[PDB]
Amino acid sequence: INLYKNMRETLVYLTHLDYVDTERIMTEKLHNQVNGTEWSWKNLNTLCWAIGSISGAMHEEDEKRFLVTVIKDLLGLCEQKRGKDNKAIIASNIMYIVGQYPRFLRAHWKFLKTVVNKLFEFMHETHDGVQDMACDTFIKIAQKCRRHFVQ
Amino acid sequence: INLYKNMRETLVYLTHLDYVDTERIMTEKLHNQVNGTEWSWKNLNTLCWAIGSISGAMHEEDEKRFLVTVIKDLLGLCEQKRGKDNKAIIASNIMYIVGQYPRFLRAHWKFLKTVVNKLFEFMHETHDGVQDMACDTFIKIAQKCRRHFVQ
Amino acid sequence: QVQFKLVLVGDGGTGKTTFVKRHLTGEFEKKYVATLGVEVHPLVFHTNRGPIKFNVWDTAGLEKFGGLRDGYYIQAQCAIIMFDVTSRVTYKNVPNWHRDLVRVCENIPIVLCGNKVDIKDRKVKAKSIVFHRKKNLQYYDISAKSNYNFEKPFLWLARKLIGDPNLEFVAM
Amino acid sequence: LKAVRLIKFLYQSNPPPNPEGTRQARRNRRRRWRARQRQIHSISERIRSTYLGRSAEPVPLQTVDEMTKKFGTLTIDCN
Amino acid sequence: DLLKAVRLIKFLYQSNPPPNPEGTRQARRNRRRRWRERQRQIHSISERILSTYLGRSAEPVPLQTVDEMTKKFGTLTIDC
RNA sequence: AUGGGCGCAGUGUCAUUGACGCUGACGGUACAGGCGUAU
Repeated sequence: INLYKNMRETLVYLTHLDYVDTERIMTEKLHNQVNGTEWSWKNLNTLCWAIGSISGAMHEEDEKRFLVTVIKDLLGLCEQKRGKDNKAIIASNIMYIVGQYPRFLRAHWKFLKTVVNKLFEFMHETHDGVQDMACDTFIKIAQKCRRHFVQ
Repeated sequence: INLYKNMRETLVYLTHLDYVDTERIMTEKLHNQVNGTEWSWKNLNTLCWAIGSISGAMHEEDEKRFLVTVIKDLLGLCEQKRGKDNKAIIASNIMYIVGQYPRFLRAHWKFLKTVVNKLFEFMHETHDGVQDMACDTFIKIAQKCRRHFVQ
Repeated sequence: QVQFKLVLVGDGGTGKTTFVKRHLTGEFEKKYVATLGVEVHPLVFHTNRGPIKFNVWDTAGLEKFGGLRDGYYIQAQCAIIMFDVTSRVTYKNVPNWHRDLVRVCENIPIVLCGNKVDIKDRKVKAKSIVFHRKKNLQYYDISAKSNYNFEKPFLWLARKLIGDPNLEFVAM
Repeated sequence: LKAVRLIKFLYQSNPPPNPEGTRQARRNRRRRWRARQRQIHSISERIRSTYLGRSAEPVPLQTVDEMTKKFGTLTIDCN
Repeated sequence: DLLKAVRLIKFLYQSNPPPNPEGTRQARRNRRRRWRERQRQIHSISERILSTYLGRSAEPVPLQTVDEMTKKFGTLTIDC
């Protein structure tokens, strides 16, 4: 955890220096995943962890746009892949990423409602890890958006 | 020559599809040269040929800014090195590049005068190939900017 | 010693004779004395790995002077097809030469050479030169006059024969 | 920064059409100059209005909802 | 204090929905030149807004054509 | 918003260093501006 925190601090500083290059880099590796050149569960998980790590390092609009692009690409990938294993991996990654960026969720009620509905849909899933992922993301989202849930 | 023209056409179409990515890829490979990761006469020559290939393919403002960045980094690299061979290679490549970009030259009289004076300095050089390259770049610049020499 | 049977195909004295002479003497012939039948010439190179000998059979390219014709190809160890980029007809004739060569030599390296590219008037554009693609021939733009790519075909053939991909010719 | 200064700088940078030359030349220059003046006036009025002018809701009107509806549309259908 | 200028610039970028590229290569040449004049105007507005209070940081941008020249000179090969 | 025929800059087709345009980071840094006109 100390390793991750140090890496997050370093990468956040670098993003403050040049956020555009970093955003291009995540986008490029995301495309490498979409095209299947760099396809592997470990690589996707690492990329999504990195993307989540830098929440708050960008201005609101830039983070909004980057999230929109990333999510659209991720959903395209989920439609692209065959096999429940990879689809669940991608869904879990998406949930983790969105959890790491609660500001966007607070700014967009409809997306939040849709996300929580999809999470409840997942909760009925029997496949390994889906339910635990959904519960973890649910508690994170609750902690970070209670106001929006009860307001 | 047909190979080069085909590559040039492909890259120009790609640039017209999204030129920011091409610009930054050029900048990244230039930095790779600067930091010594990809240092080799062959690699720098290929990079500079490619940079010339898209001459005039971009809008003048963006082309101007990108060329300024490239030239400044190349001058820094020249300052970095010792050895006649490497400096001559860098100078030859820079002069080829500037020759490929007549529009910027016509937009800046002082730059033209500086290039031609440095060409005159080179012409007295004895090291192999410097004079030939200087003369070739000079004829290219003449062909492309004759109007600003006599006015 | 370490010699290979090479067969050169194309229009007679349309570059084959000129090419052989240019590699032999270094002079660039101007006259066009159409080759009669075939002329066998030793042609020696020196690589990083020693001497190499080509038994170049510069064959006649004119039917009237073909003579034995395909009989020359028997036991050939490499083949250089030629054509003049300034005349499309000598290019359309390329598939016929390739057919005859493969028919006699089923599995031999083949170099498609465009001669006298130096002459400014180029008719067979580089775009349309494609037969080697499907046939898997190794292509070269050459010119026995200015020696553009003057050595590339022979170097490629030597590499393919000896098997050394990085083998390089040496002056002596 | 003040509107007066911006407007004066805008109107200063556009040279008036040259009265010299033929009638048709001057009149074509006048037409092009008047079109570009209408463009300048539109830009100046847009600046005059405010410094943001637009909300970001057009984006969800184009992408965020066009992504969320299909996010709901996602279906396992097995595999 | 500063975020507002950034939002203003991003809007002015977004407020020019280029032109629609239709017509012959000369009418399209003219549209290219009109859009280029529009880009010129946008850059001028951005640079002037920078001069308002940010100029103290980005003033050298046009002037880099003299510093780049001092760098183009002094290419002395005093040694190897 | 419109693009005329040539200032020639890359060239696709054939009889391919000749002809029609497109196209050329072109001869062009040119030229054309409804049929008074306040759209």
